[PDB]
Amino acid sequence: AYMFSDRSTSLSIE
Amino acid sequence: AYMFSDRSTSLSIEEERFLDAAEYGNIPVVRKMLEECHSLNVNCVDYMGQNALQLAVANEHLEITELLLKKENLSRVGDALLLAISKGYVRIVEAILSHPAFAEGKRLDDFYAYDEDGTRFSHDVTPIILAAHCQEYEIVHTLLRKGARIERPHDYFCKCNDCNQKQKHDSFSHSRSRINAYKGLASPAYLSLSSEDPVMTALELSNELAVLANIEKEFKNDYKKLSMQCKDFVVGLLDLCRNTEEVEAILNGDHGRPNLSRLKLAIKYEVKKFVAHPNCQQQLLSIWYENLSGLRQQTMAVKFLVVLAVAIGLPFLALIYWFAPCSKMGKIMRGPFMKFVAHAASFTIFLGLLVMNAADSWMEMLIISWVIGMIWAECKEIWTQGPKEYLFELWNMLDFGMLAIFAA
Amino acid sequence: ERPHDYFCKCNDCNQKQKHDSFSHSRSRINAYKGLASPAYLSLSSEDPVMTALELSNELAVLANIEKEFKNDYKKLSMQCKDFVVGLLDLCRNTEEVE
Amino acid sequence: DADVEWKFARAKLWFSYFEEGRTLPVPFNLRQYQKIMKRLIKRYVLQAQIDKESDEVNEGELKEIKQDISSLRYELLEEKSQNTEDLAELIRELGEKLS
Amino acid sequence: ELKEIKQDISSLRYELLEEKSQNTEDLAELIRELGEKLS
Amino acid sequence: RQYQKIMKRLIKRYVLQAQIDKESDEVNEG
Repeated sequence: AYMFSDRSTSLSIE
Repeated sequence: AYMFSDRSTSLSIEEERFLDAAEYGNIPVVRKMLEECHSLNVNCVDYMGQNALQLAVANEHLEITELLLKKENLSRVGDALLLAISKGYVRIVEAILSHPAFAEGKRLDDFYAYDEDGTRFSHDVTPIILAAHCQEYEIVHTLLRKGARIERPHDYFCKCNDCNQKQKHDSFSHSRSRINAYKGLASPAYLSLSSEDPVMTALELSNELAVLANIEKEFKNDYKKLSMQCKDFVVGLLDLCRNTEEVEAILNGDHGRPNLSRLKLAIKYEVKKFVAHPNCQQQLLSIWYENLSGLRQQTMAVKFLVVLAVAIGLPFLALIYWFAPCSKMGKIMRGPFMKFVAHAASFTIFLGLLVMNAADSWMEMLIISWVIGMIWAECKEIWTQGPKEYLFELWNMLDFGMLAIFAA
Repeated sequence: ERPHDYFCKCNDCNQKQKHDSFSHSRSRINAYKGLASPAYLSLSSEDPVMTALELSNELAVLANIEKEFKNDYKKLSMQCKDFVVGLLDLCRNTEEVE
Repeated sequence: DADVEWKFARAKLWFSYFEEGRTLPVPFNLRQYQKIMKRLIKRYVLQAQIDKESDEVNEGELKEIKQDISSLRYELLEEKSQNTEDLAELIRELGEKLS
Repeated sequence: ELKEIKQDISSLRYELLEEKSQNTEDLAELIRELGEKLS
Repeated sequence: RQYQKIMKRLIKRYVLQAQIDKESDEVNEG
């Protein structure tokens, strides 16, 4: 689980 | 009548119109025809006989893909996924990954396998391998966010159990799967998105590919190409840093520039264009001239010739270094450039004493003491090095041959 | 249709060799360019590789028999050989390479 | 390529001098790092996508645009059919109300 | 540039389809007003 | 038998690969 992401977690589907 | 056909004979004209509407993407005909048909059948009946989902994904139609993916009777869906990853269609790939039966991981029998047998893309390739194979960044990122990591190549010499099981009766496709996965881990997409830092994994994997190039006689050209692609990824990554902080993070990472082993490791692993870059060259000159800036800015190599002529005299520098250290000349005499100008200059006075000995007892003793100094320098040199490492260089041999002939 | 034969006069071939001349060789090398291409070779016969080899050596013979257009027959035979090489290149399993 | 190999051989050459102090030929009687990695990876990804854009064309992309234009054709024509149908429904309801 | 043309064609898709939705809505408003007037 | 099946697989692979190779090459103003 070493991948980098801009947002910590995907939040809103809308 | 020797022609080959996918279907034995062309059967339904209505289903063939359904396929001609799925090929050119006529949405209202397939939407109105979804409900009122007798059954939704896998049509094939082409040169390659793709399904309606497969034929529709081949041409990029998102609405008919969404309409077909709700039919629940479909087949080849996985094969359509590998096809869409081959073509590089992001909308279609994300629309398929949300289909049923694709929950959690489906990645890494009786899957894909378009037309009853004989699937494409070597049958050992999972979605992520083909994703990083094609250099697709968005798709690789989506597949990694869903937790699909490439498996390791394992080992070449290790027989193990399953590796030995697949080495017999599966043979010659084992090497193909090995170099296929190796082509997987070796690409800029997987290298940048996969790990915590790219540069370390890229270097280590580069030297590992360099070893497996020599271990395996066949496919040596291809392993060379993969390792070279990796080295070029590292060079291209160091090229893009516009600030000193970033170039120091790329070169050094975590007495000038302490704890620099990464460049030492880069010349150990023979990464050619990493140490030749203008930024790295600037760094290494900053450490190379060091305490003496005045000659770093000096006009011409002729001033360096006068500087090596004035560094020719031993007694001042030797008497200084022996009687007291850490003076101004003590700080200068410790430095990368000064050892070079002094060593080279003393070599030149050895040649000069050779010429003056030849032209016409004291010259004898001096030359003898000089070659004894050379053999002691080779004592300190071979001390740290294993016989194989000492003998690695062709010139490193001829030198010892020269001094040995002098001794004889 | 087959190119027929170069040396055989027959009847209709001899009829088209006079007053039709110089377009006879053009029709010959035209049909030969027809049978020599990957599409017809793959879709036409039961197996491609046999017909491709046999047709390759036949084009190699008719390159030397006819002095003119030797470059073009060379190009067609070379295109066929490259079809066979490209067809053997695509097999990913030992069963298929055997 | 010769300049790269020269720079490398040079790097070995004066790289060998850093490790140990060697007096003469006469030896007589003796955090931030992670942030920087994120910036570099982001730059490299975006630059790589631009480099992918810069290179030529693929005929398959033109086949793709053609298929999209045809799908647009059929979709708009069908929207026309539905609009005309609802219109005719209206009109005929009116004409039945007037009769 | 081809990515650009693709995006433009898709925007054209959505825009025309929405114009269809609005036209059908106003039409249905008309029709239903008529049917209420006749009832 | 097995030989004919293998010939079908090889011909199918070759046709699809040939169409991809046709796609990969440039553009025609026409």
